[PDB]
Formats: sequence, structure tokens, C-alpha cells
Amino acid sequence: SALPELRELIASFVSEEPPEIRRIRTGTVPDLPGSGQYFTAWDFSNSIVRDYAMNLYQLTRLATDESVSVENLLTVFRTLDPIYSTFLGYNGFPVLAEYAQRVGQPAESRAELLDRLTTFTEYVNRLTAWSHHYFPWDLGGERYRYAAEEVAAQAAEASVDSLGDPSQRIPVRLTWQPLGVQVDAEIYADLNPQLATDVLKALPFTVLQDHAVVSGESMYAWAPLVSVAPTPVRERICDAPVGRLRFSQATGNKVIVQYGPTTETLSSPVLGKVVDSHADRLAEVGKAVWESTFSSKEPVWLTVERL
Amino acid sequence: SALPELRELIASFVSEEPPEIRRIRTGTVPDLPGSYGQYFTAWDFSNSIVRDYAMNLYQLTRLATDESVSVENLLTVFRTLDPIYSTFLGYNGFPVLAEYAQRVGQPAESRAELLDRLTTFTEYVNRLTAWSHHYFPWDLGRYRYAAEEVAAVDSLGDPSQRIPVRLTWQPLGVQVDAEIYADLNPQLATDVLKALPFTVLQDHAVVSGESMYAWAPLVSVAPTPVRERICDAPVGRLRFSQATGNKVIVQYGPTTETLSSPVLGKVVDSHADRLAEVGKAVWESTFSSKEPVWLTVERL
Ligand SMILES: N[C@@H](Cc1c[nH]c2ccccc12)C(=O)O
Ligand SMILES: N[C@@H](Cc1c[nH]c2ccccc12)C(=O)O
Repeated sequence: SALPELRELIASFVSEEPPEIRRIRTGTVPDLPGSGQYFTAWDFSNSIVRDYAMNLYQLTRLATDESVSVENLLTVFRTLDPIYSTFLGYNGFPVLAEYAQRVGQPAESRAELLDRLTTFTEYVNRLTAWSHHYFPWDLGGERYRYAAEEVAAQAAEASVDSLGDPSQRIPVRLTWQPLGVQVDAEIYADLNPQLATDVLKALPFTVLQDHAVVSGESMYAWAPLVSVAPTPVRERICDAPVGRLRFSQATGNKVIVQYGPTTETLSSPVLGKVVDSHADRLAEVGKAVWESTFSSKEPVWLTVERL
Repeated sequence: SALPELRELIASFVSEEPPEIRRIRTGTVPDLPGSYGQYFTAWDFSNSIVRDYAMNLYQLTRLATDESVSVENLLTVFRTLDPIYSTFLGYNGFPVLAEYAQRVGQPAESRAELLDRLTTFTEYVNRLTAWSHHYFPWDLGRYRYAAEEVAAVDSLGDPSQRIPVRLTWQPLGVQVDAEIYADLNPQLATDVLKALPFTVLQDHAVVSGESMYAWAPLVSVAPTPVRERICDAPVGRLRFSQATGNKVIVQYGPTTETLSSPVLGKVVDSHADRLAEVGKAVWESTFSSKEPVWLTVERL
């Protein structure tokens, strides 16, 4: 591989909290940053590793585009990257800074560059998944509320499950521990073929389950993969039914179970759906995952398995 | 300019808070972003993305001046990196920036046309980011360091290219005089001088330490052969990082950021005593009060 030790980190951090995050969230970052508080530095570390994960994923994706010369991709990299890597090194992620330098070093094949890009992205995606689990979203929870009536009102202001072929549905089970909850889901292999491929290849796995903090009632967890598969079928998130399983290679590789009303209007690649029989089981897990992500940080693990 | 409707807003928003910024700060975004009836998380996201979005727009703009990178190869990179950022920014209370992102991506009939849209747009986004930094509720972070643990170039160049200028903070009433080193980063200094005079909101660093900065009205890709580690900077140092958006940075004490920063000039030693008093009111402005403070920079 291009960076085998990186892969060792990517493996460890599936089950385990990366040290960076632990020193970040307890204001123990050696450089003691943040103009006698650290929240602002912490906020920065979180948001910027998130956006760097996106950046990198689009560089990874660009790398599949042979109209852009490998050298042009590397040039683009050396330009856009340092402002992110150097700052992240300063603010809690110094290993990432050195590895970012490594990814840029003069490479000799597209495949090699691309292998670095996919590797690095996976690493940063996991740093981002942990960073997301631990950020104090509860802060504006007594300070800044949407008022109930306006909310129900905008809910009042406003098929892709019928496309393709039922014969090609591939079954799987989602298991949420320690809740001991379980549903059986179907994956539309026919809709986004290499997408669902990339997702079933990874199976099984056990990752951490967290909650959306913008779009509404939408759980997502960061799967151990990077897919650049076509996404011909995408569905707007506000139009998603309850129980929809959407992937989002754009934003890491999040297995996004949607269980309740969401407001986001950006389109999302369709993976599958929970079997109607088990959709009602979702509200509970969704509330407990809101609790963990918003509040308690009590980890809730996902296991996805090929039935 | 390739986008005049954009130029007019670039002007207005130096003086007036962008409706978007306020709408998000008050959580009035029609799409009610934020899970479970609160908009702090959405507020954070919008601010965070719009800030790093500008960073990406700037590095793109620098790539647009790079003649090895093809204009079409650039269009391709743009059309790849831009959507995941701009379309969410369109969902989180910035529909206009999302409409303009697409216009920026349309096929450029020249490299200058494309460099131009990127300049006007980078600046528009840098101004939205300026106000968002000003209004984000940093005081909400409760997350304080331990007291014990917190406890725990001007010579170089030519004295005839020291261009005098005056920085006046309002309502601070403090008007320090200063010299810009027109000879250390000529291209950058020239860029800075052609914007004088301006009057933009003065805001404080939130991660760096005792340093202030204000989004100037310019987009410079000018080389910066003379830089100094932020940590090693004298009180009264003027620096200018266009990488994170052009900001006139005034350092008024010790900092801990170890990145290097373009050397723009210095406040004269005499007036440096006045910087401390204006650092505090600015910190309390950004962190707590949000009460505006306006920096005017003009040439004497
Ligand atoms: N809709 C997402 C916002 C988002 C966009 N890109 C992301 C990447 C990682 C995490 C969250 C996001 C949310 O509610 O959280
Ligand atoms: N050092 C900066 C952090 C930063 C990086 N990029 C930025 C862009 C805009 C504002 C701030 C930043 C600070 O203390 O704030």
C-alpha cells in the first residue's frame, strides 16, 4: 500500500478514539491554543478537519478524471492543501500535517497518487467521525431554539422505492449495541450498482453511530471505506421516506439511516431501505443517538452485516 | 467586472451587515436548519463552511493565475470541489452565494474572465465570512483552560519605502500612526495601498492569541517573499495573510500560532502603548458584546 502505517491507524481508530481528539476535547492540546479558554480552538479543529475531509474527497474524486493531468492534480494539491494541513498540525493534528506533506511528494503514477488520496481521506474521515461524536453541540440548546409552532408550520408549508427491480434487493441487518436493537434492510444493488458494491464489499463492520446536527432526524455513521462510484440515483433528503438508507461518498462514507422529518434539500445517493416491518424500531434508536451525539457521548455502535 | 451585481454587494456589505449573516445569527433561515428545534448547530456549520469555503475560493484563485494549470482543467477542478460546499451553503442561509457559485463555474472564454469572477466572488465570500466571524457566539465557550497552565525585519529594507499611514479604531478613538514596508512585499504593499482608504469592522483573533485582524476590501495573489513567524512578532507588527482571505493583522502582544505571516509594516513604537487598550475592547467585541468597532486605515 502507499502508506501502510496510515492503514494501521485507520484500523485502530474504527473501535478506538484517536488520541488527538481526546486531547482536543479536554483542552490538553500541548500548544494550549485558542485566544484562557480553548472552545474556539476546539471549534476550529472540528470544523476544519471536517472541511478538509471534504476537500480531500473531492481531490480523490478529481484524481479519477484523466482530463486533469496527474501533475495538475498534484499542483492543485500543493496549492489548496497546506493552508489546511499546516493549520491542523498547529491545532491538534500534527501527524496529519506530516502525512499531508507526504501525499504531495512527487509521485510517478496516477494510481499511486490516488492510493495516497484514498488512504489519507479515509484516515481524515475517521478523525472527523470521532471529532463529530465529541463536539459540544448541546451548547446552543438552551441559548438558541426554534420555536415549536413555526416549526410545525414549516412542516405544513411543504417512487424511487418503485424504480428498478425488487429481484436485485440484497438483504442486510443493522444492529445497534448496547441498545440491542435490530432491523433488516434491503440494498438496491440495481440503482447505484458500484455504490452498493463498494458498500457490500465492506460488510460486515462495526462503526460508531452518531446523529445529524443540521438536517433533522437523520442518523449517520462513518463506514470504513472510500467510494467514488457513480451515483446515478440520488434523492433529496427532505423527500426521503422514513427508513431510507442513503450513502454519501461526498461526505466521507456515512451510512445515513433516515428515520424522521428532515429539512435539508441537497440530493443524496440512494443505497436501500429498512424493511417496512422494522421501520417503527427506528424512532427509539434515533432518539438514543440524538442523546449520545447531542448530549451524553455514550457510544452507540453500529454493526452492518450481509444477511 | 465579470459580475457587477456582485460588486455592488461587495460595497454595501463593507458598511451593512449581510441579511444572510443576521438571518443565521437569529435562526430565521426558511429551511429551519438545525436538528431537534435548535439552530446553534446550523449556525456553527454555516459559519464554519462559509469560512473554509472562502479559503478554498482563495487557493482556487491563486491556481487561476498559475499558467501551467489549464483554464478548462481549472473549470473541472472548480466544478468538482465547489458543489459539496456551495450547495450546502445554499441550504444553510446563503442562497445567493450558491446561485453565484454556478455562474462562476460556467465555461470561461478566457483565463482573465475566470480569474476575475474568482476575485469578485472570493471577496464577496470573504466579506460574508468577516461578518460571520464577528457575530458567532464564541462566549458560549465554559471550556476554560487551567489558570496555572495558561500562566505556565523593521531593521531590514529601505527607510525611503516606509509609507506612512494612520489606523483609527472607532469608537475606540485611538489613531496610531504606522509605516507600511513598501519595499519588503512591494506587490502586496502596492495592493494594500491601492485600497487605502477603507473603513471596515475590526475583529479579534480567536485561536492565535493577542492579535487583531480586519477583512480589507481587496483580493491579492501577490507574492510574499518576506514573512515572519507569528510567534516571533513585535507588538505593533502589521501582517497581511490573503491565504485565509485578505486581513490587515495588527499584533499587540505574545501569540502562540507558529505559522509564518507576510510582513506588511509596523505601528511606530511610541503608539504601541495604545494598542493594548484597543485589543481588549475588540476581544470583548468579538467574544462577548458584538458591539461594533470600526477600523479606518488611510494614508498620511
Ligand atoms: N446535514 C449535515 C451537515 C453536514 C454536511 N457535511 C457534513 C460532513 C460531516 C458531518 C456533517 C455534515 C448535518 O446535519 O450534520
Ligand atoms: N489563526 C486563526 C485561525 C484561522 C485560520 N483560517 C482562518 C480564516 C478566517 C478566520 C480565522 C482563521 C485565528 O486565530 O482565528
